[PDB]
Amino acid sequence: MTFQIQRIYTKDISFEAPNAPHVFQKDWQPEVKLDLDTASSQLADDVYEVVLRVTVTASLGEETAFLCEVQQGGIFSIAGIEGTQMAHCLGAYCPNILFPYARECITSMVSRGTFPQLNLAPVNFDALFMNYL
Amino acid sequence: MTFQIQRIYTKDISFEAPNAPHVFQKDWQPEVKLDLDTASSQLADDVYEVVLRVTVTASLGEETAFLCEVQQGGIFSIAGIEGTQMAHCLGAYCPNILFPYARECITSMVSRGTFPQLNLAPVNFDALFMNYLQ
Amino acid sequence: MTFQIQRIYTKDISFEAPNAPHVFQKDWQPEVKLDLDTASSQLADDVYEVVLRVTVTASLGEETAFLCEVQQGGIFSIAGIEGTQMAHCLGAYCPNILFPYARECITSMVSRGTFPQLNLAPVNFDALFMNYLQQQ
Amino acid sequence: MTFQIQRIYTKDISFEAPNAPHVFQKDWQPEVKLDLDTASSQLADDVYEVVLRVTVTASLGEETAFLCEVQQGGIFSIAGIEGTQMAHCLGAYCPNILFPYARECITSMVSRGTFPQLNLAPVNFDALFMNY
Repeated sequence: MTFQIQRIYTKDISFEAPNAPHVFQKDWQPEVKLDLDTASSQLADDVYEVVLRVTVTASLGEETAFLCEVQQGGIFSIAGIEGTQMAHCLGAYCPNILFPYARECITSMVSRGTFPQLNLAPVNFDALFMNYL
Repeated sequence: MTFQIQRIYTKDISFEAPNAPHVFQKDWQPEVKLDLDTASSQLADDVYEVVLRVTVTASLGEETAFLCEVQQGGIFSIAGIEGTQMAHCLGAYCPNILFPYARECITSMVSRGTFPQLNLAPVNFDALFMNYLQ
Repeated sequence: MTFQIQRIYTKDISFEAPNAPHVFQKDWQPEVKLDLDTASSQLADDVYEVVLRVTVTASLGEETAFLCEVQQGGIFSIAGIEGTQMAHCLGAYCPNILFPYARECITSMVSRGTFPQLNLAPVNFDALFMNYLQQQ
Repeated sequence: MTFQIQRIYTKDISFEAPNAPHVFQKDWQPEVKLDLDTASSQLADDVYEVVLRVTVTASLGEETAFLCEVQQGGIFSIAGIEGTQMAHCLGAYCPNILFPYARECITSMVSRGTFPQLNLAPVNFDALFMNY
């Protein structure tokens, strides 16, 4: 086969601390909720675009601490592979490459908002793909 | 008198690259529009919040390259002054303290989008305050 | 068998652009040389640390553009595996898990250096290990 | 004065956590030491490079938790001022512009090393300039 990463970029970034000023009085580890989405598309022949969307909802007590979302995209060149092997390349292999980027983006945004450190636990995309089927 | 930065933080951040995949093919001939907005607030006696909103729009003709908005806030302990003095501090001095941080947040977002570097030009807040002041 | 990632962290990060800013006068794609190095060590029973060292040497023309090095470590819980299989999980499986984070780290520092984007190409550690074995 | 930011970039970044593994299970009571240094130089007519070096040391006694250093550069077009005015622009105004990027850079490195959040307090480059 043939695989080549052509570009990696953030298509969309969002961070919100609606109750920010006053919710700071609540100093502790906020309950976090993570959500993932992966969608691809063919930009040209053997040139695809995979997008990884990661949403993190956090709350302190009974109120929102912050909401953060990121859509991390990448352009890849895939050849030789096809059928199921391809579905797995774009649905698990590429998102796995992009996860570190989205993860860091979220960590950076959370840090900018002056909230407690937030490190997304590693995700097994291979396992997640096995549930998509 | 007493000035004290108690906290610097981004209340909101938004970056959008609608035609992301393809807009990278277009030649880099952007029109960058900048919009600034300021708002203060008393949170407690002598404790004020100042929020600087910086909005950046970049277009390649009629096709938007990316939109960046950032609400850079800060909590300040101010005391000993009032009237126009305090008004100047919250409308010019404080936002001037916040701009450098909003600048870096925007550069970082733009760089994450994988667009050419963008470093906002300094802003004369003392001049914008005067225009309003009279 | 049991396998859980307990932590991912950077033990050492290094970025250097010795010829900056004059070297920025060369606005084209840098040639990139990549070097990998791995290692591990047991911390307890069924607990191991694996460290992946990625070194990137880039140059524009006949002069250095930048040097970037990263030591990406991780602590893993591994049980139910032994002998040759454990050595491969440590010298290949784990390094392969750490590479994604090392790439993102390198991309980020290269971007902070304001050089063209660098996204390291995937690496087949299985091949790199088998080649390592037939050399001892 | 004719001021214009031409480019901002890190010339050097270094992060080290020698006893990384073990140090993670130690009682978090570090002695954070910060050190700021600033230098400048002319590149061409009215074009200057300003470099802000930030050094952070985190120790639990003699047990170093991590050492982080960043050299944050910036190329600036400056014309119209000179003497004390130009001197202040290079030693405080420009560094003030670079501090957010050096601060963020340190924050990220420390976060990447999975150590507790480290947010450098604001710096009054105008006050430091007075001393000099």
